[PDB]
Amino acid sequence: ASETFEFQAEITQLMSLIINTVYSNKEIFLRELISNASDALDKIRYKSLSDPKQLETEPDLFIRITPKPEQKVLEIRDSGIGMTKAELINNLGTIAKSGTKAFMEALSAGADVSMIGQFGVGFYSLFLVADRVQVISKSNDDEQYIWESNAGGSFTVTLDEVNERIGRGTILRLFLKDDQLEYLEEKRIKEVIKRHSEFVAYPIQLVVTKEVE
Amino acid sequence: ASETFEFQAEITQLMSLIINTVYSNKEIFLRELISNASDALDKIRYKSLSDPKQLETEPDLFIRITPKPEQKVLEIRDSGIGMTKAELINNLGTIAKSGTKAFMEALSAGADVSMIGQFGVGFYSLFLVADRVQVISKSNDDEQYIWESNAGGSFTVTLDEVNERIGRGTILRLFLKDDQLEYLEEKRIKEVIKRHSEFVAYPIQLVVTKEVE
Ligand SMILES: C=CCNC1=C2C[C@@H](C)C[C@H](OC)[C@H](O)[C@H](C)/C=C(\C)[C@@H](OC(N)=O)[C@@H](OC)/C=C/C=C(/C)C(=O)NC(=C(C)C1=O)C2=O
Ligand SMILES: C=CCNC1=C2C[C@@H](C)C[C@H](OC)[C@H](O)[C@H](C)/C=C(\C)[C@@H](OC(N)=O)[C@@H](OC)/C=C/C=C(/C)C(=O)NC(=C(C)C1=O)C2=O
Ligand SMILES: [Cl-]
Ligand SMILES: [Cl-]
Repeated sequence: ASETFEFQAEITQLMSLIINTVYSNKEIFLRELISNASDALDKIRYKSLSDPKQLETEPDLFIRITPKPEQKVLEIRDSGIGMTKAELINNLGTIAKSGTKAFMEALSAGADVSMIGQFGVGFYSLFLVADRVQVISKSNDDEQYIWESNAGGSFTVTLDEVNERIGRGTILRLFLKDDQLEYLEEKRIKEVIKRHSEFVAYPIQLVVTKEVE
Repeated sequence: ASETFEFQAEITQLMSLIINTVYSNKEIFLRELISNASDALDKIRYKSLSDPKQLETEPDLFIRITPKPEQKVLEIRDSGIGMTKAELINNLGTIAKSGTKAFMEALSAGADVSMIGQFGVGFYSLFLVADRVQVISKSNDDEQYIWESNAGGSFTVTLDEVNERIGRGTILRLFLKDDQLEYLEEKRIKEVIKRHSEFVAYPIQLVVTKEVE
């Protein structure tokens, strides 16, 4: 059973701006997702300074990107802290975010969309490039859940009986728009990582499917 | 809940021979799995000659190999016909197989283990290289199930709430033995495919994880 939740009204309004935007530097979505992944990795590592047990659900600390061209999907996985059900509900849409209005007011004054991570709302940049997202997450303190949104006014949260087990962490599953299929390509991906994600403390893995010739 | 089933006695005896064998040409396990994958692909394609609907759960016809080095696992996936629960139970261990005794009698006369596919029992060759297998399968006619064995006298079958959805087909998940970790390596894999699987009608995909430098 899927519980449904309403987005706070300014978040809806923010996704609607970003979804319907001509902006020409959309690659920054990947800088934001990598940077969030790194934040989550920092938190599990930090937590484990005084609780080493927390690392054992998933000893390896990594960021992994998996294009799925046949489904038009790009997945960004991390083994960071993960989010519980209550965390997905509170933090991904139901409660007002501090920088949402301020970011939109800056945008309409001329600010580059790039500044979105500085306003602390950079997760919503994934709608530049995607018209649907699943956030699949496994916190040490809860079962695996799927949060899903298509940028309308509500999102669902659902106990995960459908995807592979994460030992610990999060998978951002993006349903790319038809004009944004360039982020399915290996060359394009490495290039965006080189430009925007030079200083990442964690290995960044790219999963590539080759045909044997 | 996992139902448990008993292997027919000669199948147990066959796995026990293969598990405990010095034989020096174990790579043939991959020839057998690829060839089984191709058999399953033939059957779905054939079925769909008079029922094109059957293809739509998974339009693409492929064999995909995914080493998972960190788990010491090798997965062989196909989008073939898949097997229902009853098929996994009947065909993977509970009923006597025609070539089981005859293959063992040949083995003890001097036959190469390679002849195993000729006796129609080549699936059990995966125990040359693995001490545990999951067969995860999705037939158009049933839900996704996991069959599991560790070469003892019984196996389990379990409704799958734990792995990614197959649209249609089968994943052979092999828990490699510590001395057989060479089949985790890309170079080794392509080499075994070149030698034994030259004439396969279907694309063979290798999934490779690279670190971005
Ligand atoms: C205020 C600083 C504290 N951290 C941050 C917060 C506030 C809280 C949400 C923190 C979270 O609370 C449970 C968690 O601690 C984890 C670690 C979540 C992640 C960082 C993210 O994913 C993973 N797991 O890869 C991400 O969703 C996938 C979250 C997106 C959230 C919003 C909306 C966002 O756009 N930007 C935010 C960033 C960037 C933050 O760093 C942000 O809001
Ligand atoms: C007698 C000729 C008919 N086909 C074969 C049979 C008899 C039946 C089992 C057929 C099956 O019935 C439901 C199915 O029709 C599908 C197609 C199953 C696959 C071919 C296999 O996997 C996929 N899906 O990749 C494989 O398990 C993973 C099966 C292993 C079975 C045994 C034990 C074996 O060692 N060798 C066999 C081979 C090779 C056969 O071709 C075999 O026994
Ligand atoms: Cl806030
Ligand atoms: Cl038979």
